[PDB]
Amino acid sequence: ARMNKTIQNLLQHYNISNKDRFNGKPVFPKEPRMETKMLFMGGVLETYEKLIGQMLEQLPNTSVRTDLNYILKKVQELRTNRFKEQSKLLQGLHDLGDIKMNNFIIQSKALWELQWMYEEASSLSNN
Amino acid sequence: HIPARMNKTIQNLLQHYNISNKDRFNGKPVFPKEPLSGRMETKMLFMGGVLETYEKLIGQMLEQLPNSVRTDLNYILKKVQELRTNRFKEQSKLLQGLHDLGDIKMNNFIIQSKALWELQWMYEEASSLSNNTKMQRRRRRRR
Repeated sequence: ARMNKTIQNLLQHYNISNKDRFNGKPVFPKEPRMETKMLFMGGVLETYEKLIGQMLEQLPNTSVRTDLNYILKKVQELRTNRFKEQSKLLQGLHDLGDIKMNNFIIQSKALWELQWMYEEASSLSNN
Repeated sequence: HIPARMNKTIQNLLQHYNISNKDRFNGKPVFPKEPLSGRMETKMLFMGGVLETYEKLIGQMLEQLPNSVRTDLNYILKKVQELRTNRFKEQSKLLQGLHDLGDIKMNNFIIQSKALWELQWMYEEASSLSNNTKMQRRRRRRR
């Protein structure tokens, strides 16, 4: 309930018009098995950590801050206590997005790893 | 266990894509095998991610070509696309969600307010979900 009261306050500061609200992309995709929903929401809490950290950074000089640190703490607590497995997987998934596509050595290393990787992928299906 | 043609085609490719055994086995593989433990859901998801990564890769390997390497690449691209599509539809869907969350413009003010407009709903949903007495019972197992 401090949560919800702190959020309404922040909304006073992070005020946008309806024209901006509805025009453009919706921020999130739609919530999609239980393990599937947990992981997605682990994605979501992680996003909020990231998001609120930029908000703090964008505050002047560097109560609003007091408010932001509260929701940051709360989001962090939930992720740390109840989303540990999901977070280890999400990191794996982010790590794949960092591989250097243009690098010749990596291309050739990946190429060599393809055989095992395609064996494994194939067998996971006809199980 | 894989097609002969896949194996053979990969070997032919490794001729053009030639590197020292030192640089190849420097203790840093491209793709970890570590996330192929735990549940079937986790393995399928991670594997779906690897197949998506390879499709990107092979793409670039085709761009960085000038002017039978090209057909060997195109063949290897096709077999990966086909496996993804035919066995990893559910996983690709989720992954597109996760990739999308990853891409959000977090330093933009409009985005911050829209995201903030959903925090309560999203926190509540996160919390509610994260004890259904199978998720709570599963989290107890690993302690």
